[PDB]
Amino acid sequence: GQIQISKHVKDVGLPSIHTPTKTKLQPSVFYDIFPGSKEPAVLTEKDPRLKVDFDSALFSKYKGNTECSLNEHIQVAVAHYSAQLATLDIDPQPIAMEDSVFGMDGLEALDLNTSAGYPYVTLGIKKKDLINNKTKDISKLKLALDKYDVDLPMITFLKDELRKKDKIAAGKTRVIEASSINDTILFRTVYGNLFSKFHLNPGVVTGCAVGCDPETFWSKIPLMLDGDCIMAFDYTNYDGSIHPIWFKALGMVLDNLSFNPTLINRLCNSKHIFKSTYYEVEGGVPSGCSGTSIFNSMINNIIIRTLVLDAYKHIDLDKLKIIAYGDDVIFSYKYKLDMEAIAKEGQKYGLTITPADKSSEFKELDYGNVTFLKRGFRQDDKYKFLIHPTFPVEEIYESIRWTKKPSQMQEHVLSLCHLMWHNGPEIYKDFETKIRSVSAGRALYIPPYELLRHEWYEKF
RNA sequence: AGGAGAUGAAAGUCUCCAGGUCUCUCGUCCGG
RNA sequence: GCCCGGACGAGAGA
Repeated sequence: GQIQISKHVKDVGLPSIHTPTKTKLQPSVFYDIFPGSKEPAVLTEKDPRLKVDFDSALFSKYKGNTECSLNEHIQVAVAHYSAQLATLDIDPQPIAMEDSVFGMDGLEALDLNTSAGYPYVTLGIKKKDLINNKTKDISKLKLALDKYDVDLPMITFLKDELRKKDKIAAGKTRVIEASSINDTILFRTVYGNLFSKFHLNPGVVTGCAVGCDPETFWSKIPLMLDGDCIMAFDYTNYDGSIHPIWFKALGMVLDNLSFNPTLINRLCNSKHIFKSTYYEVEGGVPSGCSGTSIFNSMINNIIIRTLVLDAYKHIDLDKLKIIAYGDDVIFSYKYKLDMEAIAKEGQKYGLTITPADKSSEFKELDYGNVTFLKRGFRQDDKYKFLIHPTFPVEEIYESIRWTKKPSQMQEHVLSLCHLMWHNGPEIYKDFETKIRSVSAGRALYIPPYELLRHEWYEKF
């Protein structure tokens, strides 16, 4: 995250971009029944709740880059992770346009419901206008691709979500980086085969959790991290604190898999437009690009290997087991390591690592206090080899208070019941009861705790 | 400001639209 | 009924 250049769009022959300002979120019929502090993020400087300058708060996350270079440990990390991935036997060959657009085994189709990016967003062109899902006609898309070529600027948008109260006045809204459909397709065509293999193989070989079902995967994890010390921690602004050298690393891994290692320099050194400002950034993974999840994850796997090599002199990398989902990571070693000491080593690279789940200091962890993807671990009372993914009840209460689709609070409630019941019968009982304390809740179908339970057992 | 539409003979007026890459899960529907 | 395939929505997570 180093801003290199910053210009007015007109002085580069670029349009301004309409940036949305209204939230889709609104209070649900349960707004008053459950406790919660969260509210929609700030989307404009004219938000009354805002107690600071919005732009200065938005772009404050771009600091600079620490002075570091590659080194032998990073090169060892690359060598080791590269060796792992090769065992998967990934085809480095490109994929056909048809697969880039409509998907293939382990690659979803393009999202026809989201923006097409620059320049279509300034010309009233939607993805659906370029792609006819029902006839698979892509004549219009082919025409656009030729017309505007590639490496178009990503467009900065504000993410419309609930945030904690303390992110509202502070104006700490998360930003999104919109990839042009031209570029998404391009990255898919080159890297599709890699993305797919990752999607189809969550676990300790990909070093990646993307593509897992927590309800069934949670029982595999203690088998995959067979180790003695199990550990986890937190990144302060992971994506923007990625130094260009991790990108050189990622490239080296890609190269060892016989993929193209240069396209990703469009992520390291990226073009963006925010409203009427054109800018370019050196460093940081532009969350919103093609492959954010995979590339962020692959990178984490290098970092963690490097950090451990830095902190400990005689390590067995084969017994350092890692699973990552972007910035989120859980890992193990065969003996006990000092999380505190490892986190320290990230500092010289520009990484800020903190005790997992907002502790004040680093404490030991086991499958009792550790979490991944917001979920905890706890064994079934009947089958001790089956592990529940626990979910924070506070977040369930915050979630139910808001809705983006009033006419389907039923679907909403069902999604939460499937999260909640893993926490146990009596909390689930209480949840049901609170729901039915009002008329709207009693109108709703709610799955019985035992129905949920047995359905869970049948998946094993 | 751009796009789409409504209105008007026109001049004009009016209304709507815009928000990433993904994973899993649930609901509904059509299928083999 | 199970398995998979599509479509339309939603919720959570990164």
